[PDB]
Amino acid sequence: MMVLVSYDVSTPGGDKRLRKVAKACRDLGQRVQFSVFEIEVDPAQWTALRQRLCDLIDPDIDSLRFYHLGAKWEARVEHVGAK
Amino acid sequence: MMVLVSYDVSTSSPGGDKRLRKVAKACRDLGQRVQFSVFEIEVDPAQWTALRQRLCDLIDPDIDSLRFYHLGAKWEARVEHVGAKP
Repeated sequence: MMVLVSYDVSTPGGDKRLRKVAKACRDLGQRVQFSVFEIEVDPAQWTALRQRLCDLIDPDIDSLRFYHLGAKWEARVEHVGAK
Repeated sequence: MMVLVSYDVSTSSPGGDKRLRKVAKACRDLGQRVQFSVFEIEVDPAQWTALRQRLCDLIDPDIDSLRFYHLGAKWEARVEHVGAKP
């Protein structure tokens, strides 16, 4: 399943946390913007990755939002600008 | 319909703060700023067409990007928020 992961990381140690989040996502998705990831995971993998993401961020100052994009999500996404 | 707008604005170039401010202002009446640079827009198709044009015009596509996700209805996306709510 496709889960869109949007990471709003604070601007102290934030750069490291974004690096760690990107690394944790590397095998299971694509980093489509600086802090946005299109994650393709089955439910068990998502349980695992989600836990890691929760542990890697600082929930006091960062946030994560997760969106289930559904099937045929590729026809429902438009990119404008730099890649 | 819900459209999720993700704005990746350059930090290495000047005016990014202003461009993000203008994008947020354009999204203010039809949506919610759910993260620093992410907006949930609740729009009919004509409103979306109009807003999309403004957002495209407001960014610098050489150094910024926008991604627009058509979510259908918000409930279909089973959205979860973890962490801070500034």
